Amino acid sequence: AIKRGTVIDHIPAQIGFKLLSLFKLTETDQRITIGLNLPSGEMGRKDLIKIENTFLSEDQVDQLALYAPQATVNRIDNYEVVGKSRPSLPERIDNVLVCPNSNCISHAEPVSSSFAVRKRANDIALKCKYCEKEFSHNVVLAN
Amino acid sequence: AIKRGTVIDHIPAQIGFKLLSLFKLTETDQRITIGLNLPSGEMGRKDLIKIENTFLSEDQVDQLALYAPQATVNRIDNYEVVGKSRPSLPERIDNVLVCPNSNCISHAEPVSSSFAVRKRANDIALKCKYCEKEFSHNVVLAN
Amino acid sequence: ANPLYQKHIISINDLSRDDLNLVLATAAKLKANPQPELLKHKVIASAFFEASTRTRLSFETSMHRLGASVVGFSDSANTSLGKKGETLADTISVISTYVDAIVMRHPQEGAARLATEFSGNVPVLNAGDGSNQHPTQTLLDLFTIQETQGRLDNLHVAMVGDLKYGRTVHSLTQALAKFDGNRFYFIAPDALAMPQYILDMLDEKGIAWSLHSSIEEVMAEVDILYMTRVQKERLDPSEYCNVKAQFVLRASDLHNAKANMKVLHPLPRVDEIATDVDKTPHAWYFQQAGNGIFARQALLALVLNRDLVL
Amino acid sequence: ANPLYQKHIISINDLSRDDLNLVLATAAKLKANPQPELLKHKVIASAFFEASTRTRLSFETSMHRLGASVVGFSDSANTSLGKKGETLADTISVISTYVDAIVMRHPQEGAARLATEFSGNVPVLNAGDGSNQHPTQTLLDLFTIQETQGRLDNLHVAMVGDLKYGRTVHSLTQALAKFDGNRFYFIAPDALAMPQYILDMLDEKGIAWSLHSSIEEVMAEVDILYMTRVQKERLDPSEYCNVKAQFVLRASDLHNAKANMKVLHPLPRVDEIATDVDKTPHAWYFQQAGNGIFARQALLALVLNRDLVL
Amino acid sequence: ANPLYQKHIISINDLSRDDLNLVLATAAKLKANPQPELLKHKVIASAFFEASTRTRLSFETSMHRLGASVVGFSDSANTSLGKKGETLADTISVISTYVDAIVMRHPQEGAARLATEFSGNVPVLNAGDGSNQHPTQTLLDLFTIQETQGRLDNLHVAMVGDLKYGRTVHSLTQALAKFDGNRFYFIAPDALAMPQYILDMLDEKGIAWSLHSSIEEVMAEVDILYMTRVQKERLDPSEYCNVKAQFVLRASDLHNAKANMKVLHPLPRVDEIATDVDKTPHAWYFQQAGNGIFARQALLALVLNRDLVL
Ligand SMILES: [Zn+2]
Ligand SMILES: [Zn+2]
Repeated sequence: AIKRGTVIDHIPAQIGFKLLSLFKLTETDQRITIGLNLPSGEMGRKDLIKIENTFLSEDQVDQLALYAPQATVNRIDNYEVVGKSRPSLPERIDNVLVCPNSNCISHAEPVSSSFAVRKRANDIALKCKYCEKEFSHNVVLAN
Repeated sequence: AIKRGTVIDHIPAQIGFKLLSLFKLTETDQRITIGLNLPSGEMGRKDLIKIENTFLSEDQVDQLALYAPQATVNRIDNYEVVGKSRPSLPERIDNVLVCPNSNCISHAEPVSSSFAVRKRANDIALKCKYCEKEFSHNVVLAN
Repeated sequence: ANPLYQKHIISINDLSRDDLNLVLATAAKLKANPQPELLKHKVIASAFFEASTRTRLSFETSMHRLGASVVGFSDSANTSLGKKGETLADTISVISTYVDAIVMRHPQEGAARLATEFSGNVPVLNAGDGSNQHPTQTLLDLFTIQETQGRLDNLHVAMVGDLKYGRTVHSLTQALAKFDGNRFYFIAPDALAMPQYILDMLDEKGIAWSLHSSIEEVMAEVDILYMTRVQKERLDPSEYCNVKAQFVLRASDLHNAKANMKVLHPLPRVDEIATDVDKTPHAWYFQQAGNGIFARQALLALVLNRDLVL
Repeated sequence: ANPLYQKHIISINDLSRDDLNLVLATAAKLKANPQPELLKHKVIASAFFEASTRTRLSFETSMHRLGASVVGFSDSANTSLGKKGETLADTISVISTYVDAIVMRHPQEGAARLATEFSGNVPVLNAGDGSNQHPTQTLLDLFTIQETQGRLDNLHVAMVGDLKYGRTVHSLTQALAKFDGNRFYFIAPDALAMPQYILDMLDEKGIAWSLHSSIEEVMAEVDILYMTRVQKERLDPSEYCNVKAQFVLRASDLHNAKANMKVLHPLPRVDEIATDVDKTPHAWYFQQAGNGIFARQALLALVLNRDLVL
Repeated sequence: ANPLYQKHIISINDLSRDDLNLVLATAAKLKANPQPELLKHKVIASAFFEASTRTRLSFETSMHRLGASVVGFSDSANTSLGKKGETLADTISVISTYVDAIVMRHPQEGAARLATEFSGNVPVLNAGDGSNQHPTQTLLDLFTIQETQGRLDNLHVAMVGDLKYGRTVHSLTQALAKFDGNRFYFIAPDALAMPQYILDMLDEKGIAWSLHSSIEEVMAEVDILYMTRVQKERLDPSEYCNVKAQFVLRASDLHNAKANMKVLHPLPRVDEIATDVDKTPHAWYFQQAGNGIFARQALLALVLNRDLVL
């Protein structure tokens, strides 16, 4: 609850700090409020972020379906939630992740990473544009 | 405010996130609350951290002296501040940092990092307990 | 302008059934009637950053058969990249200003793909990128399979050996699974099992496959027995138990093979096929190899010549 | 019979302005109108006793474009000279009885010169002799410079990096100083300073040059920023401090460049040019590289064909 | 129980002026009046992970001259840390259940401090840990200055060579700075400058120190000329230029030296001291070395024997 901005609710425990680091969120002059380990009737234990006078992209909001799937992004204007988006999985993710295949060409060369995203039984599959191998998103680390 | 715990007030903007990473503070099931870029009990902009059911030894608080010397730490019990302490320069910093010297015995072996802290002109110097070299606090990265 | 004119050939997964068929057709047409001045005034790069005999020699040979010239290198040891430490991109940023198409094989997965991003309007033909893909092997594999079997659909194909690191079988399984009603048998040590990504693909396409642990289990069901070499030089330390072959095909093992069945092998073989199989009417790997000439001639004609060869 | 017919191309210092101009002219003429059967029935040696990618591949490519054949070797490891210990002279005493011209690069300064003394009526084209000369690089350098700048005279050229061992800049400074009113800026560690012999030459020709210690000092004055790689493999022990680059060009450093200025680099680059320069309108090294084809085609046509190509 | 009984001897920086004097005083007593069996029934570890001649040999000789037994290794090559990659920790943890004291040299800085953390009530004597400290070299140095200038206060002391990686000059400066009004001359290549921490400490104690580019500026007013060796095996790539001795003392250089001044060197020396210095009256490096026996007997006696010597 604030004048205008974004509230990301229902982030899972231990993810909140991550997203802070990830999207260089803390790198503004804006007011940010962060609760870690809040009780949550909804899920179980939850994290929660509020950035004032700041909004999320669309993909940035979907590139969020990876870690915070059942998260809810509220667009807030004049103290009233005027929007309620949800992260849906993108087709792909570029620049941000790193291929777990140590022999992938991506490591050595002047190229941004890139993976294909398809929902699997228990997880999310990531297929690298280059070495064409597929990994669980759990396996894949970030950079 | 919280019932029982510690409250770190008067952290200079942009340090809050640093302290949250460097000391692995969100690595807990305990309920934490954080505000980035706030107007101050004193100054103009200010960061702030509250962590439930958690306390800092006078040494833990001194550790802050290198990143937020003006910070104030309030010990909270029953919603009341029962204690109020301030960071003074410590003798040492154990565990947190890694010695910049690549040939230090501290890397391969099973021991914790450790430096002596002293003020050296307009800067703090760190001398590794092991290799005995000296570095400016600015160069010595965290784990 | 034929569908494949100026296309990179990086990965089977990027090619339609129509495309494969088109290569095979174009192929036999040229084996029927050589066209020896087709790629006259073309200079092609034969850029092998890792060892090859069949793949390279067949390619350069095909280039000549079509009347093109070849510049290249057979290892990276005596390039700027080996001795002076140059990126692949930079390397592909200059050569691509020299030649009309780049045939290249590289030790890392994804290298041919990367080259396309720096190669400009110059096509790249992937001659093998790490343990990933091997489009041109597959093209000949297909050709050989049509040659000896009559069709590319409704076959019982067994693949045996290192299925994890064998780029050969990755490309071939993807290719075959673009045709109707093929069925697979995979015979591999658990450590070199066919990767989950090929399997998931078979499943989505609703294609029958099963694992086995001996050749005999499936012998009598098989139309094509595709043997593979263990990729010693691509292994990880925790896999050195698997260096020696796990399945050795002998002539005695061919007692119950259907009459039509051919034994293939992309080659080279260590011992996964004993030399006493060479003489049987089932051995077809050398014949298979010789088919690399027509597959590759085809591919080159298609990619660098606008209009189909009649 | 054109002035360059049957001439060894060993060293810029042995060539007139008229000569350079003549290569550049002959060049563009063939880029305009290819002449693909010009050197038909010619066999050329591509004799690389040390690693090359651009220099070699461009040369062999050019030979093909003009319709000649190529025999050669890409390192000395598998010759008689490497394994059997043979002199260069003996080596050049036999090959010269085989081919119609010898393109060669060697690790020792003076090697191409030495070859002419044993090569008979066969021309030698120096593709790089130790840290000495690089006539053909210079020819393309020139071409690239005319291409992008309009002239070869009255230019502000900066050369940066290893100036002591860089054969590239030795030949290029000698070439440019045969044209009117060019001015040089040399940016090098003191240990790899441009050698006294190039300087003494500039002075006798009354040519303005000066040392600097940063790129910025001169940035805004420069028409051509010619970056060079540190010749790691040519260093002496007392110079190993200089292995890493001393001047790293970034895109941010191009704030104040005159609009016309191009960044050149004979390549390969280590880090003396960060990859973020590639995208700017000042980067012209890959384009530069591609120009090796027309410079070398030209040179070959000129040396092995009596009468000028129209 | 004297102040050094059972104490770790790791860094000069953790020792008092009285500590040092205690050792020297003891040294004399033992030299004048030996005590062949003062350390009977003791077994000592001589653990040298990096190479050693003087430091290991002198030390083991001390142990025998006092009646103790030695076990160890001169090379971490044949240990279970050398062929089986044991942690230096585990290594100390087991050795310290075998012996009454450990003398160790190690390539990593801080190795000795770390061992104290794993040896329990078994003392550890640093025999050199990478580029950090060399305590027992400082003690024989001190004994040697003492015996040749008759004091440790108010000396003009020059240090030449590699001061950055010189564990020898790190300990000796910290020890001399513990006495009064000693003045220092640091002569060395910029890249191998005496470390900031040593300078800060001198400053803090208000001790006069100054830099110089040659030996002749200071030669007239020096009492101890202390030459060192460029520590090539500890150099960084960017420093490999400095391998060669930059200051070479030779007998003619000693012409206007003081009658009393001695040339010292921890040894070994490369070329930094020409052999013509060897016969001059100023040469004292070999005497220096021989003095190690006394300082090391002394040190060993105090650490291992409860009651002061007589
Ligand atoms: Zn990858
Ligand atoms: Zn350290």
